Formats: sequence, structure tokens, C-alpha cells
Amino acid sequence: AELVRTDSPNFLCSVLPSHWRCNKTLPVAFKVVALGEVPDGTVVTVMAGNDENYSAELRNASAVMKNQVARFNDLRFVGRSGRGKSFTLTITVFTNPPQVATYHRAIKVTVDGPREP
Amino acid sequence: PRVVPDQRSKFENEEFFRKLSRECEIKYTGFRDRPHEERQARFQNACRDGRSEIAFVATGTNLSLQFFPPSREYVDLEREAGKVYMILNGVCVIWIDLQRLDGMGCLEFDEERAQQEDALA
Amino acid sequence: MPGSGQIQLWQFLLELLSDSSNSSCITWEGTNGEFKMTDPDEVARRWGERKSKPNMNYDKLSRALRYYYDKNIMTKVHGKRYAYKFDFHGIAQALQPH
DNA sequence: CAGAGGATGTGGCTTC
DNA sequence: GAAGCCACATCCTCTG
Repeated sequence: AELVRTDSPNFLCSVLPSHWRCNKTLPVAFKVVALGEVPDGTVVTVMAGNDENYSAELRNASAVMKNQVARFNDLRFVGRSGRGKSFTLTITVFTNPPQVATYHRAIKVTVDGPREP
Repeated sequence: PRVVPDQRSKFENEEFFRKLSRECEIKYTGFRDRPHEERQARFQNACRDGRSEIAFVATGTNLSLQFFPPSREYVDLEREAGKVYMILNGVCVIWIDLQRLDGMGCLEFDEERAQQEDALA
Repeated sequence: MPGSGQIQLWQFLLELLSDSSNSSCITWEGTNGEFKMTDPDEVARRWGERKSKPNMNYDKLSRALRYYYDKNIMTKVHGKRYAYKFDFHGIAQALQPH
């Protein structure tokens, strides 16, 4: 699969596409990479951040770190971001202490996935 | 590396951190599809356990918190009635109405851990 | 609400309950909210006539109705061959707040 | 076979 | 007026 930067350069995640439909089987499932050696078993949740509806509804939002690569069976975005607006989704790693990498302009969550208008 | 070399600099340079350095509008994000009564109990029982999910409404930034290294200075329900008082992007950093499940909060650079963590290199 | 301007099912379906001349294809079943389904595929046909959807059948119209469940518009009378009922105590929370 | 249901395109209609 | 909604359309699937 293909990766992208984060706001924490210790972790990276999937290229979640520009604009997608409210609650779809993602076109590429969500990989989250541990460069810093993480105990393969640690939990990773995500929280969709946006000035509008600050905590959107998500599904299979929790995942397990395994071989330094936490994968989400199939994450799904339900709570819509709004017009032009995307999610600065937060990414938690359950450790002592836990760590987060913010991720601005992640994905635009509308009811239609971008049809040919 | 768990943290960035210029740990102090990033906090005092990044728009992301300084936008959260001031006292901002926060709210409880846990169990959004649940009645106001259930959300009130869940949030309180979780705070007592030393964990919750609060997000800066204004900016959009969500967080899952852990009030630890039960505690005292991390989760106090006495400082005021009807309310209660990590490594973010490689930067060591550190109230909600028990009825409304909303309130105010902010980030503060952790000089202590920033040294301890920087020393592990 | 946009039930006014653009044609619904439940808004359309009940053009045919209350009207005595369309009992050829349906009827109120009793004091409580319930309704029969005379011709299962003449029903769908006219809903095609309105929607401009000639492909329409029961299977199609039906699905649309089975959505209503999770939203609390209407519900099924279990086992009865093509008989559901309207939840009005909810249509007014779905057409007005609290 | 009806009946509940995920997935995904569709078309009319408010909102920026 | 594309960009978000909306409330079916059309679909192929199970499972009683």
C-alpha cells in the first residue's frame, strides 16, 4: 500500500482519498505504521475532528497494533464534515503514556461520493 | 524517536499548538448516540477510572485522555461543584460541567518530561 | 417539510387508503393503524406511473418501505401477506421537534 | 418466497 | 451551480 506524512513523524497512515460517501467500505483499508518500536498488541482508536460536529460517528474505529503496523478491518466515516470541510482526525495509541498524531484535511465526508455532476 | 529535537521550539512555533495554548471551548465526545442521562454517568465513571474523550470544539481537534503517569491532581471533583478538573506530535504536553458535559481547557508544554524524554537519546 | 413539494410513498400511498375508489388495490385494516395490499404489483405499477419509473415492481417499492423501520415511520404486521402499519406518534416528531 | 437488509448508483431538491 | 442533502432505485443476499 501507499503512505503519507503525519503531524508526528514517528507514525504514518494510509492515503485516505479526497472526498468519499457517508459510511462506505473504504477503497483502501486503513494502515497505521509504528516506526518507534511499539509492543505488537497496543490499541489504536481514531476520532474525526472538525469545527462542525466536533466528534462524528465512526465504525471499526478501534484497531490492534501487530508487527509494528496497526490495520483497521474496515473503518467507516458516518458523521458528515460538511460542505468544503474535511476532518482533522485524531489518532490515539493506548500506551503509558499514550501518544497522538493530528492529521489535518484527512477526507471530505458527504452523503454522495463524488459522482460525475 | 518518541519526540522532536526542538521540543520547546515546535510548541512555541506551530500554529497547531499555540491555537490550543489559550483556554478554548471543549466538550465530551464519548457515546454521541446515547441519551443525555447515560452520557453523564459514563463520562463521570470514566473520569474516576482516569480516562475520557474530550475535543476542542472550535478547532475540531479530538483527544483520548489518561489522567495518570485513580489520582488526585489529575482528576479533582472538589475544586468546584457540578464539574471536574501525553506526547502530541513529538511534544511532551499536559474542566467539564458534570451536567452539560462541556466546558473549557488547553495545552501546556511539559518542561519536566521534555527533558526526561530528550535525555533518552 | 419537503413531503409537501416532492411526492413521497407514505404521503402518496395514503391517497389510496382514504379514497374509497382505490380500495380496488388496498384498504385500512381495522380501528388501529393497519393496511392490506390488494394487487401487490398493480400497487408498484402506479408508483412507477408517478415516479416515471416503468421498471418498478413490488421488490423495489417494498425495500423503500423496509427502510422506514429504523426511522420509526411505520412497522410490519409479522407473517401477514403484505400488511404493515403507520407510526403517527413518530411522524410528528419526524415532522416537528420536542 | 417473503421479508430485513447492506451496498451503491439516481434524481429531484435546498444551500451555499 | 456544484456541492450537500435528500428519499428511493435497483441489486443481489440470505434466512426464516
